[PDB]
Amino acid sequence: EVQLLESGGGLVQPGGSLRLSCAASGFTFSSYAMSWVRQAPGKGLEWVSAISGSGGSTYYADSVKGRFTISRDNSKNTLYLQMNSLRAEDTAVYYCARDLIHGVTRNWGQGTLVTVSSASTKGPSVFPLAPSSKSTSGGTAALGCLVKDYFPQPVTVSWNSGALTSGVHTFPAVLQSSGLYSLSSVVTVPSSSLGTQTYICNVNHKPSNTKVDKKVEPKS
Amino acid sequence: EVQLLESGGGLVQPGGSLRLSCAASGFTFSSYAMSWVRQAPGKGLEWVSAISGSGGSTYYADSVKGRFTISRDNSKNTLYLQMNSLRAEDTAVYYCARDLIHGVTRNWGQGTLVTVSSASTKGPSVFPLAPSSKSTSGGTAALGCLVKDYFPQPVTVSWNSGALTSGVHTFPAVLQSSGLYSLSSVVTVPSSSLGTQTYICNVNHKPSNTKVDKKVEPKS
Amino acid sequence: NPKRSSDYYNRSTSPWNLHRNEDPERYPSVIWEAKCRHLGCINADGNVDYHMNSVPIQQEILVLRNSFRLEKILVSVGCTCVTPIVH
Amino acid sequence: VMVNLNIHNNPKRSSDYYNRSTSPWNLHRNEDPERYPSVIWEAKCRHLGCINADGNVDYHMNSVPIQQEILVLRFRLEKILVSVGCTCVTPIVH
Amino acid sequence: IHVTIPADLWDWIN
Amino acid sequence: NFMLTQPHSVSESPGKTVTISCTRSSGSLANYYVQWYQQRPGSSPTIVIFANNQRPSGVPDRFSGSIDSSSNSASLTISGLKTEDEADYYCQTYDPYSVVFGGGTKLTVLGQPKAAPSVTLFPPSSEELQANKATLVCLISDFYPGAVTVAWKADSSPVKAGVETTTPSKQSNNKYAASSYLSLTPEQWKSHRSYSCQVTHEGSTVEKTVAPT
Amino acid sequence: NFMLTQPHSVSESPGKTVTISCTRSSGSLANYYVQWYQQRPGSSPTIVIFANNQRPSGVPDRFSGSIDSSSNSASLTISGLKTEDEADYYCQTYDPYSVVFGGGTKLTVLGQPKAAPSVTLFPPSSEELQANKATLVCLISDFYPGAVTVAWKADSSPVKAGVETTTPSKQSNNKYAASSYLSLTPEQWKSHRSYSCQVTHEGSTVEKTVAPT
Ligand SMILES: CNC(=O)[C@H]1Cc2ccc(cc2)NC(=O)[C@@H](NC(=O)c2ccnn2C)Cc2cc(ccc2Cl)-c2cccc(c2)CCC(=O)N1
Repeated sequence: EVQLLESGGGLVQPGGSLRLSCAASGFTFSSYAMSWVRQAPGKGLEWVSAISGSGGSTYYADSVKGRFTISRDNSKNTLYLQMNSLRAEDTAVYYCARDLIHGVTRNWGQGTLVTVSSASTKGPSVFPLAPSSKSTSGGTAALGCLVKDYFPQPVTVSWNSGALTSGVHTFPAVLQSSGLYSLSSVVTVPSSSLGTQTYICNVNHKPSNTKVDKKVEPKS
Repeated sequence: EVQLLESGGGLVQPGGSLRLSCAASGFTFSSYAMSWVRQAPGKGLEWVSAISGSGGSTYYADSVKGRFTISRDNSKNTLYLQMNSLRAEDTAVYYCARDLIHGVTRNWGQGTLVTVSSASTKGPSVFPLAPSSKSTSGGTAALGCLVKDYFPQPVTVSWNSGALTSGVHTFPAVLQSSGLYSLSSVVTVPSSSLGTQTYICNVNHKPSNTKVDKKVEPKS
Repeated sequence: NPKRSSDYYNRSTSPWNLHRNEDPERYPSVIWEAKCRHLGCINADGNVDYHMNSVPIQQEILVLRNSFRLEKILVSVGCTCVTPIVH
Repeated sequence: VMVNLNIHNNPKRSSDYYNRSTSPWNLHRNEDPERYPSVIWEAKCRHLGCINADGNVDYHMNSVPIQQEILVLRFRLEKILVSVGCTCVTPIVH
Repeated sequence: IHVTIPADLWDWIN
Repeated sequence: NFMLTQPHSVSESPGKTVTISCTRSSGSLANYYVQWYQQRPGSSPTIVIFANNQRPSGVPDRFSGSIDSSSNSASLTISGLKTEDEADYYCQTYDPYSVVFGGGTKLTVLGQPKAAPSVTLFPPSSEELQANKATLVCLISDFYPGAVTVAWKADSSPVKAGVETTTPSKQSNNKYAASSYLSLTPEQWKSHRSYSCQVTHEGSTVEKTVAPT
Repeated sequence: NFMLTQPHSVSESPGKTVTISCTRSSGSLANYYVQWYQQRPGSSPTIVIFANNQRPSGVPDRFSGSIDSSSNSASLTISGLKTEDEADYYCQTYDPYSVVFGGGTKLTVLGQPKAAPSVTLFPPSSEELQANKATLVCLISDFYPGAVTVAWKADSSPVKAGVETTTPSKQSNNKYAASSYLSLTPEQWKSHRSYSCQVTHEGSTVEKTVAPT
């Protein structure tokens, strides 16, 4: 199965540099042309750059000429994108893509978010959203975690180290006027499990190298 | 300039074997498919065999399957046709041909004559055809040489070692019921040159290594 | 094995198969050689087209054969598509 | 170990597929005095597309180099990748 | 042990 | 360079046939393959069509691609339209030097049932109060269509200061979610009898209330 | 396997356009390239057309090739027909295994001037008579058209036994030549008063006579 895994995203100051990587597997990497495509939040797809299978030919969008360099290491099955002189307009999710021929993309990676801003990194403050009689719906009860005031995106949330997936609802983040993000994640669980089962939300904020495991319990 | 030079043709008895060669020059031999095509006297062209540039693929006419083998030596720029179990019906001029792709011939060699017959090589007897009052009119005399009973073809005739070309007529050979060939060569000369100019016909039958220089003079 | 390094053998208009040529008295013992799958080339409609030919691309390579000798050998690396009309 | 050795006695001239291919190529000389062989001829595809039936560069297909891993002498035996020629690839496999 | 090598290779060594 | 023009939005009812066009500004469309991608909310794009009309395994037979050289446009046609076909669609092509995506088309499947929101309201946690902050969290989900009104009350009085509400976002089931946050000082939280989050959707309201201690 | 059918012969007048067709019996003609060759007497074939319609350098613009898929045939067209275009023409094509030539077409250019033959008759040489053999040699040259009748007489009696006559063939000057040989025993030669060779061309007969001693 074709797999494309991007890394290297995060916060960069305007005029700064960043190198993205894409690790490929499940295909003969050296015989495929590869591409980078980006997407700013709520906007369309924008082609960035392309490279031949051998790496002998490279192509760039006019918006990134001179500033970005695409390269590949065929012995490591890795595609790279070196970005210099970054500006706020470069803020986007960057996707790695496999091309059957120049311009015909067949597979996309999961993307890596690049934020270009002069605002500083801020790790989240995680608060428990405790279940109570007012969050109960008979046989089911809602509990959650409030992931407050972080920058940049993204944060990921799991419950009980991924052993709990049913009934999980992680809401999209709010962008506050301060430029910080906040989000909430709620899980619906059996009411009879409260004060019997431990519930922990696992919050990961890779941009601040911070991980928080917050225990959520009924208040008494 | 493309050059294809066939060799190896000659007289063979039925059941016999013969190997033809074709020496190529003026092109990158190993990158061309090659073929052999034959033509019996006064008949049409008949494809015999073909071989890919590498020599990895060979093709044969149904008439020659299991008896002939096409091969090539790319280091010597030579094409071969090994002909076993020959029969009378294989008698023909064999041409070497260069193909741009399988079945598209672009160049032909000069051909080599293959004669398959139970008849043996026979050198001709050469007789003078003396000028006389019956071979003379309007100031001209006809004189010649009769090249009788030779096998196989061909024979060549010149006059005065090639110094006499004007008025020369060498006729195509007759194929007799005995299976032997005969031909004549005649020259028309000024009647006043008789008994003043020497006239000699030079006959060569390479297949039997026969060279005859016959003096032709008026009879008295 | 070239199948694990490149899949052009399957994606080419002049596709090829890879055949193992074994020789214990030669180093390397195993040499993978390309053999064109078709006489023609695969056209725009997916059919074998005989207006063109699949041909092997051969490379002269040195090989080793108490006594040893360095010998020049010809090996097919892959196939290309040739036509009788040059533009 | 005791090696008791004994001394014994351009692709354009050998093959013209480079010019007749639907994915034609040029041959470039790669020179290195500190490497044996000193000169290595490498194929470089002439076009991104392939030459179609009408004689035009067609971008529905791509010319791609066929590379072979070869050992070279520099002493140290090193593995090097060389382009031998080009082939035509398409995004539709039949 | 004997190794038959061409003239072009020996010249390059020495 | 060149551009690809797509309609900003296309709409149709279930079981009907929809066509999304993609017009190339310069260069002959028929000289270069056209691809089509589907993009669901918060997901990577996936291939629907490649090389003008090739459908990969896993893509329903209902999706098909075609080209029109006369109009210099390509089209994506979806027959037997399903509610699960709602997503953004992008066309893509190239020239010898560049690769270009169209602006994308939002596909709406009409006639979908109205759905009331599920609302959950959480008061400030003890931990946040101890850190001299207070956030009320109003979580709204599974509503259809996307428009929603969120109002906050301190006792019975409307509150606008300190409120941050997300624009509704499309869920995997075609319904929408939103969240609203009310920031207070612990003093403001403790001085009122209650606070409420009032959610209005299609003329119906659900009000949740929380009280200190 | 398959066959290619061509007309055995075509005659046309100078300056006109001539068409030589080549019909393929089985397999689609349009799937394989068609070549055309010209063959002059005693010469190797030369290519006139390759790959259906490609004309090599040195081949006049008057020659052109075409294919007709509906009739499964190929054609060679010669415009502004010249006497130098007289030759045999062969079409050729192939399939994935075989290569096939048509039977060939003899092209005749009409309107060429009639030419009467020169006839020369030689009696047996002294050398041949001494070797107990006798051949009378009747040589016929520079005639046009090629049709010629040769008859032999011993005194006034027609003779058919011992006669061998060539089929006429073109000379370097584009006129025809032929020869006829009458084999006799020296006894048959010496017992008759004379022998004659009678040559008929275009309704006129020439007779040459020889006598022993
Ligand atoms: C799938 N692959 C395979 O089947 C074979 C295919 C092959 C076989 C042989 C070569 C290369 C490729 N040989 C050369 O490159 C020679 N050099 C040249 O010919 C040369 C240098 C510069 N220009 N040329 C033309 C040096 C040499 C090398 C080795 C043995 C002896 C010698 Cl004399 C050797 C040993 C171990 C491993 C390998 C090669 C590589 C992997 C393999 O098995 N690969």
